[PDB]
Amino acid sequence: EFDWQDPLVLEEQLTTDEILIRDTFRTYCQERLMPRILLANRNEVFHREIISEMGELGVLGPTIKGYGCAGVSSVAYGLLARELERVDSGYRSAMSVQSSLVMHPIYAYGSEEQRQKYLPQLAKGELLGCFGLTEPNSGSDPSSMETRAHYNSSNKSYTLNGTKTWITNSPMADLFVVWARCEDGCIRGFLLEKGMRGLSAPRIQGKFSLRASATGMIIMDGVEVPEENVLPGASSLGGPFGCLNNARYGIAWGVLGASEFCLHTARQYALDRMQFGVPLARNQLIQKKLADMLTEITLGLHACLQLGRLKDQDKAAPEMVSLLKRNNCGKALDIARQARDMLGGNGISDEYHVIRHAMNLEAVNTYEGTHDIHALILGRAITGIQAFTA
Ligand SMILES: CC(C)(COP(=O)(O)OP(=O)(O)OC[C@H]1O[C@@H](n2cnc3c(N)ncnc32)[C@H](O)[C@@H]1OP(=O)(O)O)[C@@H](O)C(=O)NCCC(=O)NCCSC(=O)CSCC(=O)O
Ligand SMILES: Cc1cc2nc3c(=O)[nH]c(=O)nc-3n(C[C@H](O)[C@H](O)[C@H](O)COP(=O)(O)OP(=O)(O)OC[C@H]3O[C@@H](n4cnc5c(N)ncnc54)[C@H](O)[C@@H]3O)c2cc1C
Repeated sequence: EFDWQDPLVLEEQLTTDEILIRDTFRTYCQERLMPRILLANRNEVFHREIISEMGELGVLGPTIKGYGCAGVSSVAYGLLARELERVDSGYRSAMSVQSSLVMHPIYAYGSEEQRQKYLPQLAKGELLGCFGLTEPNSGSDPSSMETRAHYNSSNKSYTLNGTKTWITNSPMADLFVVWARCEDGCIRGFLLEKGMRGLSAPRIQGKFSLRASATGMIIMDGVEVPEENVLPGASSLGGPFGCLNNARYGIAWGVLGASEFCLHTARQYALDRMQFGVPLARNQLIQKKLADMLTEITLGLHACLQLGRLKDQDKAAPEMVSLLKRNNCGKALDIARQARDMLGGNGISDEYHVIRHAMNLEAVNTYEGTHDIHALILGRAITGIQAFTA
């Protein structure tokens, strides 16, 4: 008995579909992504095909019913992310934006005209989208964003002016989901397309985290958005925050895939590498580290499963997601760091991958709410007292 690869038997907790969905995607991730990550990460190269590839597999926007989507469970969504991050966080990051930050909002806040126009193409990966909320001056405080949208009564359009930075996929994006403060204090979502005059999405350089992922800006020089490109179901931060909750859930699951890759690598290395006439795995210090990695991964996995089930029941709450995203991200960051240390000198070579995961999880622990921000959200939901500001 006892399989360190699933010590608490999560396998018998998944339906046959979820399992088939996972292993199918896993064969792809290992066949089509794993062999390209080394150089993709080393030379910051994100192959656009990837999206097309994932789209035609139906892993894009999988919980959406109809519109060309898979219409699967939240758990299945988690399993998918996990398999992707097991390869690289960048990839998963591109897949999470597409699914939870582009399609979801279109589907839930958009009109039927937009749902029809965009959903099918995204689901197929024929349209790479991006989510623009963050601005050079607005990170943890999206309510201070400066991008403004001016309503033009004559043609019922909006003229957006602002700058979104640190936007995943913006550089090679076709569709843009920008959030801007309107002249009445409310904030609505605006669908922008590549080509619109006044719209540039330059790529950010010098990244030492999520390098295989294209990141850039969304500079809007008085871009005019038609009446039909405004998101009908928007009003204040609630809109992007609802999409965030979906994305954070995918991340909570994703980082577990990363932690697992590092455990496996460190464990295997601990077995093959010989020092002092024995494998490193014979040493107590080495064994305790393996014990901690497996311990946390396990705690996170089963917690994520329970959140999957609650999500599909619609009993899932926002602060639940904060708790796991925050937990899993920090815990995964440490696991990657330990594995790096456990491989000694070789650990600092991207050819041993652990370093790539340690660098990647640095960013993941920051976006979608920093570790401390999720501390304050949880803290506020516990005490009933706000402590973000003074
Ligand atoms: C929430 C906040 C901004 C705190 O600000 P606050 O003003 O005090 O928040 P708050 O007190 O919440 O007041 C503001 C408004 O937000 C509402 N709200 C909160 N959670 C919601 C949810 N789940 N669904 C719908 N609405 C929600 C809230 O009730 C109110 O709206 P309304 O009722 O309509 O009046 C902060 O805790 C936070 O979330 N900071 C994080 C910044 C952030 O959102 N970063 C993510 C950007 S995207 C990204 O990083 C993608 S990375 C790519 C990848 O996947 O790899
Ligand atoms: C690779 C990558 C991809 C990204 N992709 C996207 C994307 O597609 N879309 C998007 O909208 N955003 C995206 N982001 C941005 C990310 O969501 C934000 O960076 C993050 O939410 C806030 O960080 P910031 O850079 O503004 O830092 P800041 O908000 O300036 O925060 C900095 C530090 O201060 C702390 N802090 C902040 N406020 C408080 C407070 N009140 N009390 C106590 N401590 C506080 C935090 O712990 C954090 O460590 C991306 C970022 C990276 C690194």
